[PDB]
Amino acid sequence: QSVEESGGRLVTPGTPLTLTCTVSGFSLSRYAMSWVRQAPGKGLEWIGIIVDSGHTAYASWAKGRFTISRTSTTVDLKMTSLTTEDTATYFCARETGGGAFYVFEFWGPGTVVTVSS
Amino acid sequence: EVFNATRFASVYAWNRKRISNCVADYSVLYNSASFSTFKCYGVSPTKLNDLCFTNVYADSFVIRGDEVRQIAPGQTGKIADYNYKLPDDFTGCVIAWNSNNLDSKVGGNYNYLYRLFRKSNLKPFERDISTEIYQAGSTPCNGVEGFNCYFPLQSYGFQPTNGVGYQPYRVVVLSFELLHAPATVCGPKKSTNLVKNKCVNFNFNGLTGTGVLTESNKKFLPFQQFGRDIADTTDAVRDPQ
Amino acid sequence: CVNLTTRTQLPPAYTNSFTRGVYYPDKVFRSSVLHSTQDLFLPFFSNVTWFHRFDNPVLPFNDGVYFASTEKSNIIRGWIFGTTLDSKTQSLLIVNNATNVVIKVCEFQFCNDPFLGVWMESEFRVYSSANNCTFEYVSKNLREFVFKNIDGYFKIYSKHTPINLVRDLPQGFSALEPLVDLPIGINITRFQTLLAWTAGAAAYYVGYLQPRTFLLKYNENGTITDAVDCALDPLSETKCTLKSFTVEKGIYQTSNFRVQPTESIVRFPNITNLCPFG
Amino acid sequence: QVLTQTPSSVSAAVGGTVTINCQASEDIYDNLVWYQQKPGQPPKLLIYDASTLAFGVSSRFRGSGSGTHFTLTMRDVQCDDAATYYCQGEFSCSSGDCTAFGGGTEVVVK
Ligand SMILES: *[C@@H]1O[C@H](CO)[C@@H](O[C@@H]2O[C@H](CO)[C@@H](O)[C@H](O)[C@H]2NC(C)=O)[C@H](O)[C@H]1NC(C)=O
Ligand SMILES: *[C@@H]1O[C@H](CO)[C@@H](O[C@@H]2O[C@H](CO)[C@@H](O)[C@H](O)[C@H]2NC(C)=O)[C@H](O)[C@H]1NC(C)=O
Ligand SMILES: *[C@@H]1O[C@H](CO)[C@@H](O)[C@H](O)[C@H]1NC(C)=O
Ligand SMILES: *[C@@H]1O[C@H](CO)[C@@H](O)[C@H](O)[C@H]1NC(C)=O
Ligand SMILES: *[C@@H]1O[C@H](CO)[C@@H](O)[C@H](O)[C@H]1NC(C)=O
Ligand SMILES: *[C@@H]1O[C@H](CO)[C@@H](O)[C@H](O)[C@H]1NC(C)=O
Ligand SMILES: *[C@@H]1O[C@H](CO)[C@@H](O)[C@H](O)[C@H]1NC(C)=O
Repeated sequence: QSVEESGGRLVTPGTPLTLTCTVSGFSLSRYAMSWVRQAPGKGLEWIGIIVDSGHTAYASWAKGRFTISRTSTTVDLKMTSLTTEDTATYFCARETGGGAFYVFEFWGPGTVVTVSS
Repeated sequence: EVFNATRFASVYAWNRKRISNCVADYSVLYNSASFSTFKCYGVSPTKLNDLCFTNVYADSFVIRGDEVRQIAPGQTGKIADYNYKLPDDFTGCVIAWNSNNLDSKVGGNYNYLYRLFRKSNLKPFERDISTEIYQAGSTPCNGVEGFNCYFPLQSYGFQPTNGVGYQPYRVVVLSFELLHAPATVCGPKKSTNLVKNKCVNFNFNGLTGTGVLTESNKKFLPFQQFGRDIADTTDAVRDPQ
Repeated sequence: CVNLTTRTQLPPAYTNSFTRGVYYPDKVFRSSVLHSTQDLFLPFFSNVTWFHRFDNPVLPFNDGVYFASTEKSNIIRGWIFGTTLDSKTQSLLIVNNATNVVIKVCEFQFCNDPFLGVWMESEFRVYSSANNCTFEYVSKNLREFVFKNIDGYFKIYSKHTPINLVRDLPQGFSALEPLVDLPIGINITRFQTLLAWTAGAAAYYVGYLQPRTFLLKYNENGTITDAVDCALDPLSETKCTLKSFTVEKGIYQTSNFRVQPTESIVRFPNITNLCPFG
Repeated sequence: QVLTQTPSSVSAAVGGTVTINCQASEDIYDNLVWYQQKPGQPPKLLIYDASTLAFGVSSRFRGSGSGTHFTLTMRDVQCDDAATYYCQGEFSCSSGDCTAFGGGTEVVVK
């Protein structure tokens, strides 16, 4: 069970970007993918989660500017209208088993998305 | 119609159904693996097909998935002390299983309620239906909704994105009792094949004995079962099957 | 409900029970053997009450009832049992309506004059309330019945027979076979009949049972043909002793005669040596 | 809906013990998990359900607490335990924003 993702780039504010998290060694339709982010030197923040069935959930602080999509082996999330405070490190975490949501036992390498001029 | 029906009630209005004049079969209940939890107190479920009870009471309600541990004798909690209380010497058990596929909605199933406030703990096997607003201040609330007048009941946020503990679960509890009345509800026991003309050890509804069960055209016996002789000897018996 | 008072007031009449009221005590089969058993029976040549005009008062239910009825239009419908009949205690119910047999053990709220009204039946005013029920069930000529209630079992024995008589209970023998065994634990002390404007000429006899010993005769096919009461007269006791229906010439010993005490006396010496205590 | 961790920073010797308290603003029963995040490394699940140790972790980490108060204590902390710890627990769905993370605490061993 190895989880990895990539897509970190330097973009201007307001420019959409896509990060793709790829599964490996397990079935995606059985476990729930979730995204967490942390600012440099700051605490963990929760972005959203997708369940194995396909339903989506988000966070109030996100205000509903993110979008989580599912497919064969590419759990991808897209945002719109980025600000200058979104420079952080993004993560996609795996679950332990059926159910037992919000456990986050497996983690990826981690990718950094920076917004500047 | 009790374990899986199309409409189940809330915890504060649990449906109670009397099961009587029934040839109960708990073996199919045991062999069913679709139930998340199945454990009984006082009587082991293995030999439930042997004991006979005068009446059976079944209560059905839907609670939170994590709230299943409170439904037990000697358990203190929120739903236990305000919705459903069991006696310490309760006879029977609960059977619960996951039912998210029907009891959870994407927008939130708000058709189920549970009580959060009451003046005092309710006695075991008690129902409370009054929706009076629980007061906590000095001035009478007089039923007017507002500040310091808390509504005793709230709804569950049953959604597919909730965790396993927060997922909806269907709970059915059966109870047994014994009193000064003939027993009516128990298992059907079994029945073997019939072998004739050989020395066997028969058993016809308590007619314990041995002999060769030859075929005889004794008489009509329009409604009789046994057959006797000058002494107390069961000369002939009538097949039950 | 509805009160009807246009009934002439007459004392009940009486009739000899003759040799009626013998039922199969158990479910065994015997042939060509005389069996002597003890059970609740109706004594031979007893005094059976006779009712009628409509008559349907509340009668005691101590141990049993030999309920007989001769009719030509089946005016009698059913029965009602219980102790208080005011929803304070459980009460049984039986209605043999045009549909089927209806049996219930709900706690009813009866009116003082239960009855039915009727060609088409239209009036049903036997009870007003029915709540906290427990049990349910659906199932020229004389229809005689025997009721019992022992170990919480409510047994009913029934038998039908044709008769050319008009106003006499036939002098003959007819065994009664079991019908149903209700496993309901009620303690019943009183009961009342039911009837269904129009007035029908119907009458129903009532007898009472008590512990007695009988000598029943089973024929080749296992059907009871004759019975001998064991306390009717000196001759009947002799037949019990020899276990035969015919007794040869001679002198036989049957039982024992013993005088019973009348009054009890206790004597002690003159009460003296009283403690002063003053 | 609100998760608070105290103290923000705490230090102890190698032959010492420290306590970390994470309190939930809502009743969550026993649904709370802990993580340990080394600098520059992904966090590692340490305790789930607030009382069950994760696979492959040491027995010197223990958790307790139920309802709204939870406590995690390290016994005989080594120089390998210098990292940051976070508490996470569900907050229902209609009741709270799914799940929120705690503020976290920093542990340094001299
Ligand atoms: C039928 O008769 C009974 C008894 O004669 C009536 O019951 C009485 O009702 C009055 C009400 O005015 C009470 O004061 C009595 O105490 C009742 N007596 C008994 C024995 O119940 C009943 O009301 C009558 N019903 C009709 C429709 O006439
Ligand atoms: C002293 O006590 C005795 C009892 O021990 C009293 O005797 C009874 O008194 C009552 C009340 O006067 C009478 O009704 C009884 O009839 C008396 N008993 C008998 C057997 O006659 C006696 O009266 C008391 N002495 C005084 C002066 O009151
Ligand atoms: C009992 O059921 C079996 C099942 O086929 C049948 O063969 C038999 O005739 C039945 N007997 C009675 C008395 O109903
Ligand atoms: C039956 O009772 C009536 C009324 O008291 C009486 O006249 C009659 O003699 C009685 N008959 C018998 C056989 O007891
Ligand atoms: C119904 O009858 C039972 C008999 O035990 C009794 O306990 C109960 O209180 C009764 N309830 C009502 C509403 O009459
Ligand atoms: C039988 O029922 C009567 C009702 O009149 C009651 O008084 C009595 O106690 C009952 N017997 C038992 C053993 O419960
Ligand atoms: C018994 O029934 C048979 C039917 O064939 C009949 O012939 C016989 O007479 C009956 N027994 C008696 C004692 O009547």
